[PDB]
Amino acid sequence: EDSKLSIISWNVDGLDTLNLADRARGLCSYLALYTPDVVFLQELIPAYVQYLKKRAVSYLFFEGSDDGYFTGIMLRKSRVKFLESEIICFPTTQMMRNLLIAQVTFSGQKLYLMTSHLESCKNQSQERTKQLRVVLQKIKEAPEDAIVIFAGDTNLRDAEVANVGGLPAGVCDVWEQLGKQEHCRYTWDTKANSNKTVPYVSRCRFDRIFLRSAKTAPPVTPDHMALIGMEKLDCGRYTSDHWGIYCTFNT
Amino acid sequence: DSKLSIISWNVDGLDTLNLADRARGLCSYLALYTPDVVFLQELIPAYVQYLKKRAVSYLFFEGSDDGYFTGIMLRKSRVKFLESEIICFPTTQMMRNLLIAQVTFSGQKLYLMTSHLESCKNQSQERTKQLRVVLQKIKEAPEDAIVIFAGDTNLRDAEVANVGGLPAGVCDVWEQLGKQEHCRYTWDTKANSNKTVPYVSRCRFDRIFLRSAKTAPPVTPDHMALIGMEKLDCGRYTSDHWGIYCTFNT
DNA sequence: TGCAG
Ligand SMILES: [Mg+2]
Repeated sequence: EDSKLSIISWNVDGLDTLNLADRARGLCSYLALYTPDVVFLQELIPAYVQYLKKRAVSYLFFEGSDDGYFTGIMLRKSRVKFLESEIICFPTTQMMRNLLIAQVTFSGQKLYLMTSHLESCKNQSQERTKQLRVVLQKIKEAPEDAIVIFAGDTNLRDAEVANVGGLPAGVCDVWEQLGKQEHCRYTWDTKANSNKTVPYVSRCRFDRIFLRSAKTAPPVTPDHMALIGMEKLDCGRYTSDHWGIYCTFNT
Repeated sequence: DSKLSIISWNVDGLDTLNLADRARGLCSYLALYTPDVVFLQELIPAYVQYLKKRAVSYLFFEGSDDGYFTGIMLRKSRVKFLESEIICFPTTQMMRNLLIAQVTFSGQKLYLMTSHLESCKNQSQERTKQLRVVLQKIKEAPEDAIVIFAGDTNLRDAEVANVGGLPAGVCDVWEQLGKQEHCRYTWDTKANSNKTVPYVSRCRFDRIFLRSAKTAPPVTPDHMALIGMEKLDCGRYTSDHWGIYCTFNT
């Protein structure tokens, strides 16, 4: 339906150079299939984002850096009006992580769109938790008339959100709100996804979407979510070692 | 014993306190473990001078001729040498490089490699550029060789994930052996008092990467232990690092 | 040549 917002969030694994060009074409095929209004990307590198800017011309692009690897937000120009953007630094990151924000108008409503790729690996629980607190604070404090959508690769694992006292009042995790469905829970699954070779099997819900409605208007609900990218491409590999999330909202 | 054995150890040659007593310590380990290959980091000329005098069962290759540098020792009775080379790391600020010795071990070609990757927490950028060079050389090594890289990589787990992980066919031996808790940390300021610091840091800097030969059945690691975790007569440890002893099913 | 849980 028309006023329904659609998004894709995906860590595209730009740090994996193997078949990277073919995999960027694969990403583009999913974007053409799903025509999302907003795309939140992690682990872009300059060659990858240059390619997307050549192909996905119906989108406006914002990046979290100009070199190394970084996040991106793409906004569908026919659907989403860009207002302003900013980058918030993570003071103690060892991995150049940060918080990229874009404020936009959509369906007569202000949206505050955010993405990050939180500090990586089990052993970085402490720094990752520090960054999570910064993200949740920015969600809470965002302009009262805006719907806030954070979507990114949080690297979060069991009990790390519980250990900060859970999500604050007014903020939900979309996968939780849609019923905690096993069918679309794990976004990183090394048994199912053969892109990285690993000594031990694991399944984690690293990619997450957090939603806050406007404080001054009726709340909106998520509609549906699905994991995407579970097809192999012509080159015999998946688009990424992560599955993407496609999600719609009742805006 | 058909099993190949190695020791890898950063000897901390930049710490000159009790250096002769500590080299004697290392030699005691070599006499006990009689490894087929020793991969050493942070040798200095005084140190390697001592080792060459004592460890007469070994053929020595050194990664430089002054300052501090790496070395590979080959047990002459077990390993036949073929050729060696040094790959330069163009943007190192610490004279780091990749030292490679190709050898045969009862007829099976081994491609032996060591490096001391750029030091310090804040050098992740140059360290990971060097790691990429290492992993590329392991991937491209001759199909008929078993590859063993062992060195002081100064790596943090995320730095490896952040280059895309280890390439297919390449494993980290400690991971492959089950991520065992008591042979995990190789630089541990709580357990090792040679460095006087007021904080606790426990790091897995010393690592071994293994690739099989296509021309032979796959190689698995057999057993690993951390060594050097006892004080010498002088009241210091052999190094601020623990050494790694490891065997392979070859 | 500054952890992990
Ligand atoms: Mg040192």
